Amino acid sequence: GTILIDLSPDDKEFQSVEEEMQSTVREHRDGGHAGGIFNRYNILKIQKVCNKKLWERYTHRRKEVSEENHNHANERMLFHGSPFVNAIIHKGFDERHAYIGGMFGAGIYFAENSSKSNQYVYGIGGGTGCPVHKDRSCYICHRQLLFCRVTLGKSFLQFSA
Amino acid sequence: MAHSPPGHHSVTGRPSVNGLALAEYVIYRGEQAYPEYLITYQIMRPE
Ligand SMILES: O=c1cc(-c2ccccc2)oc2ccccc12
Ligand SMILES: [Zn+2]
Repeated sequence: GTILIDLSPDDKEFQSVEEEMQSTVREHRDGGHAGGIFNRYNILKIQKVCNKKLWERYTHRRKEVSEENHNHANERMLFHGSPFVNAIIHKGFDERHAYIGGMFGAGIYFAENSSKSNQYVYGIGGGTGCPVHKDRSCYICHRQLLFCRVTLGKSFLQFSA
Repeated sequence: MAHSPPGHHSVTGRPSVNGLALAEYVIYRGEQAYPEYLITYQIMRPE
């Protein structure tokens, strides 16, 4: 049920998504081990993901959270990086996409820093890097991130090193 | 998959050492996220 619509680089929607990608890059405490050494990206394509069933799945739950939190979904746009991006865009997020060993328990993790999500694209800790060169810092191979609408509702605040 | 803390819908990982780190978030229900954009890209070697 999923279709992918390309955005033209001229579409202001392409431009605002690119700007969130680029402007939320940071340096990482691992010196680039997990995700590679870079200060910015070359954006090859941005596609709108359309799936009516998955969208209605999202908005149904959104209204439930909202109704439990004085009509405030507390909705954000956040990045997700995963080896399972293709299963995610076709079948939606579920338990198979959770980070069992995450610092806040076994859930589905999202980042404000694009460069944080980039560290997970080839797996946990960058896995063994790109399929073709086994290079966590590969400058050649094409990577994919998701920029996601996430309902946070009432969020438990965890201060954390 | 775990559960949200009782009375909450998500967890926020507030950065607490690295002053430049932004927040990270966790949801415990797949239906609380919709993947709006698929972005294809390369990281670039710094000059
Ligand atoms: O974008 C993120 C993606 C993942 C991830 C972890 C395990 C399996 C699949 C994806 O982990 C993160 C952890 C922190 C912040 C962002 C992310
Ligand atoms: Zn490669």
